[PDB]
Amino acid sequence: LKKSGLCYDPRMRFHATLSEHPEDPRRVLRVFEAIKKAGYVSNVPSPSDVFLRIPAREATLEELLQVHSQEMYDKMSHEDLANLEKISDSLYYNNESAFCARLACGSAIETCTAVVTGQVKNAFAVVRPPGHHALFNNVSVTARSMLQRFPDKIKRVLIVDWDIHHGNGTQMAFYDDPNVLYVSLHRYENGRFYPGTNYGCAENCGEGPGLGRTVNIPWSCAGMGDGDYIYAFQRVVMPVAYEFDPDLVIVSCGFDAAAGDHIGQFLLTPAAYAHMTQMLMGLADGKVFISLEGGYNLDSISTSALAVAQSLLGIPPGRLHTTYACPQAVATINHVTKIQSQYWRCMRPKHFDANPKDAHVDRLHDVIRTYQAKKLFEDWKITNMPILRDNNQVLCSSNFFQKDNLLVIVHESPRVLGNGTSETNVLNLNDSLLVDPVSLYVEWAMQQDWGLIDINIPEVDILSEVKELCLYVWDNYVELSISKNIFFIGGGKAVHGLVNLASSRNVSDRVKCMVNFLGTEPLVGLKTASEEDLPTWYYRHSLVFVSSSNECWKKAKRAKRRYGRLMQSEHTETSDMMEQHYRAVTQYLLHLLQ
Amino acid sequence: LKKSGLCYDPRMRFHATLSEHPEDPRRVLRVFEAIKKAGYVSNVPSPSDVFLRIPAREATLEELLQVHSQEMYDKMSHEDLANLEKISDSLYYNNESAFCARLACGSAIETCTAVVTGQVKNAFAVVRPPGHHALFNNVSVTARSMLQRFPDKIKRVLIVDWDIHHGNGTQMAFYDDPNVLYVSLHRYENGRFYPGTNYGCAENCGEGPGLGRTVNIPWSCAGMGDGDYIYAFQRVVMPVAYEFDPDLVIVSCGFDAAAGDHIGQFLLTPAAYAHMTQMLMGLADGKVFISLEGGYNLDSISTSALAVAQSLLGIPPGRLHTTYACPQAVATINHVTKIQSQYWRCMRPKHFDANPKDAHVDRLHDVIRTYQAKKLFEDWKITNMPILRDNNQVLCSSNFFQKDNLLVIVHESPRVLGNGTSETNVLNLNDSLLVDPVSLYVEWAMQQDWGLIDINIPEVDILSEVKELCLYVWDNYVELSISKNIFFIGGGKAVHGLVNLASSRNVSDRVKCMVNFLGTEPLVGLKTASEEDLPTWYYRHSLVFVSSSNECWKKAKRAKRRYGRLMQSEHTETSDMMEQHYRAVTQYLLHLLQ
Ligand SMILES: [K+]
Ligand SMILES: [K+]
Ligand SMILES: [K+]
Ligand SMILES: [K+]
Ligand SMILES: [Mg+2]
Ligand SMILES: [Mg+2]
Ligand SMILES: [Zn+2]
Ligand SMILES: [Zn+2]
Ligand SMILES: [Zn+2]
Ligand SMILES: [Zn+2]
Repeated sequence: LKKSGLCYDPRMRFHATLSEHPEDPRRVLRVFEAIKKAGYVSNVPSPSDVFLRIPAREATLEELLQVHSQEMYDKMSHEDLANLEKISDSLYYNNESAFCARLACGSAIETCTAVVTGQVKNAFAVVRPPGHHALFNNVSVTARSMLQRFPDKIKRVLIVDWDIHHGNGTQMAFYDDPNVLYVSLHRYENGRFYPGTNYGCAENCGEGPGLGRTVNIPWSCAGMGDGDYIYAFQRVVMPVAYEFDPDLVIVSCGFDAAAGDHIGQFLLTPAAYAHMTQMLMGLADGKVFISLEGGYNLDSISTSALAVAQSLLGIPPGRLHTTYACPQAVATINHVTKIQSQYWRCMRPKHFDANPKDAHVDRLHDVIRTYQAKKLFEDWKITNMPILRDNNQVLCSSNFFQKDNLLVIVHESPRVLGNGTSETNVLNLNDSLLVDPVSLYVEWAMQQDWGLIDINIPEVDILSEVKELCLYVWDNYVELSISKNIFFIGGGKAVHGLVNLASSRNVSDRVKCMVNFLGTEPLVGLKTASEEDLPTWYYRHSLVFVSSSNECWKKAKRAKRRYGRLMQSEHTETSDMMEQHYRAVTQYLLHLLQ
Repeated sequence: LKKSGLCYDPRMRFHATLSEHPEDPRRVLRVFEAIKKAGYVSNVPSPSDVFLRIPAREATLEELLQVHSQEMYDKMSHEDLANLEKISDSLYYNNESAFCARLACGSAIETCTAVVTGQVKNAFAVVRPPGHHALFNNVSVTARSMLQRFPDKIKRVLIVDWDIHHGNGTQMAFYDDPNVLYVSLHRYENGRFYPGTNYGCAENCGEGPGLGRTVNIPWSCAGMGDGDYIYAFQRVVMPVAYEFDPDLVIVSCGFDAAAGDHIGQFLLTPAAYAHMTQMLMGLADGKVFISLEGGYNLDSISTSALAVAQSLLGIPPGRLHTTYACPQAVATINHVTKIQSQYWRCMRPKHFDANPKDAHVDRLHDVIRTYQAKKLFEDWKITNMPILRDNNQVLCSSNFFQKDNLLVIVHESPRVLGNGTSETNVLNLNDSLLVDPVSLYVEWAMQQDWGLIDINIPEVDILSEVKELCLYVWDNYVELSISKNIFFIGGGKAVHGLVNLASSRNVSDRVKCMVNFLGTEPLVGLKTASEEDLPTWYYRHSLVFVSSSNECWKKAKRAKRRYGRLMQSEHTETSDMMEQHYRAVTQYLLHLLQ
């Protein structure tokens, strides 16, 4: 059983000389101390230590010139030639902090070499550069160096970057390179978060030969945690890594996504870093190299770094805080999957696109409503109810205005269940189903010889359009009808239109009941100055079906009449409410007519 | 760093006495020898061995009575009481093979105990019972025993069964138990494969409290391999395991799914077993217990068992043979995901169902075609072309029969791109798109003032209906028309109808060209006795667009005229062929009219 490698050269006394090294020198000190306290390493290196001590190194000028030059060798371009002045000033500049730059760069190469040569199973370099956190960086220099020196063993390198910041430099260094896969999880927020570039967006997958060898997972907000990252690793990172089949894994291992870090504002516990490390160790014959990066909380760095070290040694990881991925996270991973399905066999289903502006392309919203309008005309002579504004959105039965009883149904679009091959988003039209419970009420209303009006609510402010359309239909058609007994059945966001109608018009005379199948819509009530009369009427002339998981249960203290008569439903979806409460509701409205 | 456990008690001399022990005694011998040859264990157990030797044990009568009885204790039922006669005959029956039953059962409990108590990190029991492979079995007895003896540490047990046979007994023993999660990958084939029961189907998820705590992955055929199993582990097994959060992992570790096993006929290499083991070791604080089970090839058992042992010791696993999952496998995992999304947060999207027999439920096939028929009537007065048989399937322009030029388009249903929340199979009707390139030709044909006929092919023998419908339309409408210049445009399986038409009717007179956008449909040609005249005509009056990945390229030797003039297309899908070749094809057909 091979030992793991550990490179550490703090130089605390030398670091006490520096003034005006933004890098905190006690960062590496705290990491080493935590590993030592656990008993994995000693101040005096012993053959009993499970960590093999690897001596730190200074990167030489000739060494670094080879990296920048040999890759150019592997058509010719003068602007692509190695520049001695620039390469030198990065290694030997005026300030004495230059020593740390040389030591950090060289030690990364030396430590990773110990892994590639098989001297150790894996390694952890705890040697930091002087400059700020977030011309090749250490990870890039190391990656390129291994590909060059050991071409018979290393032909593909995987770079996993789980620092909360996107590595612009690392990505750009291999953006055209197909043999180096760069994977990055980072806080993005539409490119607002540091470095504030759009370069780390999900759409950037590489270019030229390196197309499909850059994978970005840009989180859209703060507060991501254990479940979110393990979710991303199980659904994206590990499947892609297995397909890439790397010969070497290098981790840009920052800890500013850890709980306690005030900059990153994420909630990763040490166990998350232990699990991620352990997963990666299944790759590349175990050849994993950890490079210490960012982090702003010494305690978070200490505990998280210990967890990473423990996984390298084969110590079992702890229990995750949670395996629950929040909606923002899964939406991000869905977006990533759609993009990445173009380049990776394991990312499915493949997402095909089309332009609604094209003449031969139509949104299903219009397709479904047109179908309904056609079916209803053939069966009942139901026709379009015109809405003057500055088609088939509103439908009505013939001679609806001459019936004693009138039903007005206000609903969002129907349920359509998409089924087919799970290889793409193309649907099987035989197995895909239109589920239209509203039609049960339409059918029923016609059988009773009631007048009927059917309003289809539009989808993506939006409530403004819903409220106005309900008022329009009321003022222009329902109000001017003969019906003595008017009924309303609402679905979802239709509730906003109906309660606003009851608050804006004198409906108490002719409206006998207002049913509302909320579904996943949060409960809302009347908004009126009428303290007594109106809220009492609404409560006595309504049925508001609520699920056990409605948002009104998170602060369920107020029992107001203006919320209407609340009714319990077993079903969370509006569609299921309408279908299942169909019998009970229809019979209830008939009995109201006596 | 804790050692791993190894229990081994071959008793070769005792086993030489048995005659007429179906279990092959050299099974355990080959496993131990392979581990020893690698240098992980010695004949004379040493403190230097990375495997700690755990002494074998006989299961006692009182011990086993506690298991069967204590679970009954944890309402009352006489038929649920422990029976002393049965429990005894299983441990002490007449034949001397009884000793092996006691030794195997006791050693499993002892070995697993060493893991739970933390004496070892993990363990591998290499002690086998006498009976055939595939009243609690060893895995079940062990699982229940740990839950009973160490209730403060073990409250949830995960059982992973990757023997190719379903463990009917294990499943049935915990089917109502929510604290024991049973996961099984097995060759099923509609319950034809041994044990030949439907008990291992994907739909059986448990019952009572144990509902949602049984997960079956039933492979539908032979030949599953590395990519298929790692696919199943990444998409199903590990996500569910992480959500269950077991305190102990027990592996029913059979090797009859290994390459070389003539019974299982699967292709798992040793690396697949190494990777699966390594993944599971991330769970339950590393508390993993391997129980040796089935396998019919001693060499396959030897190499695969070595791989499992190596993972327990923390040795990096080898490279997989492939990460490619075959269509049968992904279809199985899709099926599993749909079922399991009812009980597990991590299995998404949730699958909702509906009954097309219901009056308010319609298949999208009919919805889309009805929409097309409506849109075309409003725009061009295109109407239904009746098909007498013992609606809107066939559409035609008004006075199509009085035009000099006539276009007949034969097509499968249009492309519909399903988009929305990836939490369910419910579609967002705003983002979901109907993509109908056939309408480009319809529009174009009307602009040219050509006659038009549009035939929609049905979906799921099936080719019989396609061929007959084409002949019907020809004999009844196209044949009897005035058009001197007839054109055919086919899509997908429509090719079968068009080539059959050219072979069954005298089309040489009036038909000027027959276009076919194959897409993913394999190339087919004429089937006629006419050796010269007909195949020559078809070649000179056709355009057959073929993708680079058509099935005709796997044996592409014959260049026949009866296949038609083959044309190259960049696009694999019929829909993309029609849209992209639209300009070139329309202009080509116009030039034919001179
Ligand atoms: K990153
Ligand atoms: K790259
Ligand atoms: K099994
Ligand atoms: K169970
Ligand atoms: Mg359009
Ligand atoms: Mg139906
Ligand atoms: Zn320094
Ligand atoms: Zn950072
Ligand atoms: Zn035996
Ligand atoms: Zn078996």
